[PDB]
Amino acid sequence: LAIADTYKVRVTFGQASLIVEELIKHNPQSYQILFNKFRSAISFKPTVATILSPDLLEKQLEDVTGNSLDAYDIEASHERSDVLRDLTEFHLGVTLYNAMLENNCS
Amino acid sequence: APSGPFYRVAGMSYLRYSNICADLLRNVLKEPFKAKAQARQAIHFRQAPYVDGKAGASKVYELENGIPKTAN
Amino acid sequence: SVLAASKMVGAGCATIALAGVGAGLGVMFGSLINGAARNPNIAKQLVGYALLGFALTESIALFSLLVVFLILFA
Amino acid sequence: SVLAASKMVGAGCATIALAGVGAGLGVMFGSLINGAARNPNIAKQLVGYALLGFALTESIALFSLLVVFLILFA
Amino acid sequence: SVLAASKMVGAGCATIALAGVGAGLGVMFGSLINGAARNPNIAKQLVGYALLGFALTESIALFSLLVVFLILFA
Amino acid sequence: SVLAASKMVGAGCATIALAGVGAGLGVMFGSLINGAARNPNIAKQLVGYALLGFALTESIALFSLLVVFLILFA
Amino acid sequence: SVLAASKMVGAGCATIALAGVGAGLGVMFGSLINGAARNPNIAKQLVGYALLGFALTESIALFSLLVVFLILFA
Amino acid sequence: SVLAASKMVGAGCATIALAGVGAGLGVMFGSLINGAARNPNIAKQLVGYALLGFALTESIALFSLLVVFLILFA
Amino acid sequence: SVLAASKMVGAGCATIALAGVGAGLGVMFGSLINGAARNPNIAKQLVGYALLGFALTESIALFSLLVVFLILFA
Amino acid sequence: SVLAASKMVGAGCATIALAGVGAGLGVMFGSLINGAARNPNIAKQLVGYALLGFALTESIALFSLLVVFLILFA
Amino acid sequence: SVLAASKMVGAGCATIALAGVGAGLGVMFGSLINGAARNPNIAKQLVGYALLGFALTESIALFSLLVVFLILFA
Amino acid sequence: SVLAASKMVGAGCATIALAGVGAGLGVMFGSLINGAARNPNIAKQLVGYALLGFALTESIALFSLLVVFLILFA
Repeated sequence: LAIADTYKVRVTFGQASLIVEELIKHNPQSYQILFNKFRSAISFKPTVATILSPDLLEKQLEDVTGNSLDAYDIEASHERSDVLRDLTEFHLGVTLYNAMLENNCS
Repeated sequence: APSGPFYRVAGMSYLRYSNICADLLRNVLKEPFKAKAQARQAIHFRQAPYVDGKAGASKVYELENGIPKTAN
Repeated sequence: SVLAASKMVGAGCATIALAGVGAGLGVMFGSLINGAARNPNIAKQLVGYALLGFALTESIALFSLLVVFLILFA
Repeated sequence: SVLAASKMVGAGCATIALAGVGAGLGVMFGSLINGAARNPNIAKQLVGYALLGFALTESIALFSLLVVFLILFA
Repeated sequence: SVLAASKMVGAGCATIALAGVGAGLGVMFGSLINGAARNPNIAKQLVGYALLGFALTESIALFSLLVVFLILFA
Repeated sequence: SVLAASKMVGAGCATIALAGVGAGLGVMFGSLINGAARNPNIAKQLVGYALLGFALTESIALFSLLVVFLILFA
Repeated sequence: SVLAASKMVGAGCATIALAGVGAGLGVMFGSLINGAARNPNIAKQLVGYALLGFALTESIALFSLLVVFLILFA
Repeated sequence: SVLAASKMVGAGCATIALAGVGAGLGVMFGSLINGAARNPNIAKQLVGYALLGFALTESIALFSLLVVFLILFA
Repeated sequence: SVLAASKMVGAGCATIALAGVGAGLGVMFGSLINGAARNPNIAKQLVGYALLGFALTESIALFSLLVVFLILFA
Repeated sequence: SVLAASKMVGAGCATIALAGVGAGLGVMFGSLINGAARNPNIAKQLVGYALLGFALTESIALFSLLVVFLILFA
Repeated sequence: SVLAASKMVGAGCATIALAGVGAGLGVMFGSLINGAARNPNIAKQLVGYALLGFALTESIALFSLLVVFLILFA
Repeated sequence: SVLAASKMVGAGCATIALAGVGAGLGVMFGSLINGAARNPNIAKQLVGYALLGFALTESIALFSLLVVFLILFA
């Protein structure tokens, strides 16, 4: 897949959401985002930012002597695997929106 | 088929649902502020599937009033 | 005439077991309407759980009405 | 005397099984409202679930009242 | 008047079935105050199902008051 | 006069119907508190829905106080 | 003096109606603590609906005590 | 024979245990419907847990009817 | 000595109203534990709501013990 | 033998203890289904709690059938 | 000796109210398990609320048990 | 033997207290399976609150058989 002409007018969150959704057409266990983080006007350190898929792999890495996610009391309408699905897609849409804003001014 | 909330059982993602609720909230501001929030409403990019390493079709996005509310 | 009179008052005091079997069946049929609000795409499979669970909740009510007909008519 | 007196007592204790059917109907019809406030698009489809349970819980509001005539008139 | 003495003690004892229909519409009306506060979109629609729930949970009340207004006067 | 002696037992066992209606109230008045802790923008509109519930649930508390006053002097 | 004996067993069965308001008052005071822990900024407002809920559940607790004193001393 | 008249008024109150057994029985198949709507994948393993708890909650319902027979037929 | 007999039977039924306050006190004292587990920094106010509710739920428990003494020793 | 007839009329009403035991047992098995529906991996551990509580809630049923075998056979 | 026959049946039905205390005290000890499963960092504080509540509802388990010893020995 | 005959109908009335204390045990041992599924790191410390509550709600059950040791054998 090739996304281009992103930075033509401006980069929005709704634009980064549709780029996120097509990464959810494929159904991986993880995502890797490679972008240049704008530390200063000189240094642009390339960042690896990663997002795990919710009940496929995100819940499995949290099973450290039980689970690290059970401290949180889920106030969703449905159960925890559906709130983690909405939360990973919201994590993917902001990590991608920040990626193409950090990289646009880098 | 699916299990989840009312957007998830209709074939709509969370990002498509929660941008729609951000789409409709931008419209009901004051025009001093609605024209400011109009700037972040526009979606302009193009995606292209790349099947062979060389080619594919392409799909341009030009929506200025927000995310596609229609079924994609 | 005590054996014909006590078998009436023992029969009405036997069929009070149709209170809790109605309280339980009203929870389970209300939990069916709640279970469709969670997941409507599975909805007519849980009606297979309710009516199976209704017939097994009625395993009480015909066991208690057994007592009602046995002392009216042992 | 006591036979025709105990049929007025055993008929009173017989129909207090309706307390569970009126409480079972309360937690069910209220669960219709809790189920239709959450998933409101199938709100017409949920009263097709509630009245099915209402007729199948009423059975016990009939089956106790079939005992209340088998106490009075039997 | 042992026949006349018993037709009030069974008449009063039957009215405890109206207790459970009192905790029925109490949890049923409490499910609209929860239901309409969850979404006051259908706050007008949900009163239609509580008042549908009201009259059909009273269906138990005039059936319990069927025999109360029967064994007192028949 | 065992009639006027059974008049006291039948009316006393009648008003156990006031137990269940008062239990339904606190669930209805608890979700009045709970419904307005979760939507305080309609916090006084739900008090209308609660007293709409309170106007109909004491119908049981005046359907049951009639039968108490139908035993005592009637 | 079987009548003066009769009012004691009637009035003790009359004040089993304080059981349901005693369980109704605990749920109503329970959803206050569940309502004040969820939204503590309106916590001292929710007592303004809870005390309206206390006085309207003990409205029935006096209606049972209307009958308790109507049997014992009248 | 008051020896047999106490056998039928005793075995009547012996089966009010089936009120509460049917009350937990609806509550158990109420959470089977609800719990299968949370996790539809494990929903048939929950059927293995529903009938697990059904047999063990009925085990005391088959402890009750033997005592109904240890009154009448013993 | 049959008046002095029913004063100790009518005092027995009179204190089953304490079953309801024992159910209501445990709900509220359970509602503070779930309430103070949400946000325990308002907990010293919620025990001010608990022992306001323990005060008023035990008040009808002492309305019933007042009636227990009025059948026993009055 | 009023005493031998009293070994039936007491032992029948002694076995209303299995009502609340069954109504509790359907809750704790009902929470096994929801407890397995939340966490489907440790469902084989939670049945080591739902059978642990069964043997500890039959502790009271082995105290009630301790009593019905101290009336009928002692 | 009908007065001593009146005290065994009176204090026996007087101690039915331990059932509602036993049902309430298990809700509060159920919220202790559930409330300490949310945040265990106040779990040894929360057992200070459970054992405070255990004392104040077993207050009522001795309030009724006072009457059982007030009947049988006075 | 009319004194000792009432000692068995009163012992059956005392045994109904073991119903509701089994309901409080099924509620509490229900809350263990809900709680230990929520946070299974505390899966055995929540047994430490369950058996602490099971031993302090069988404080009520051992009080109930204390009366059954007091009216049967005294």
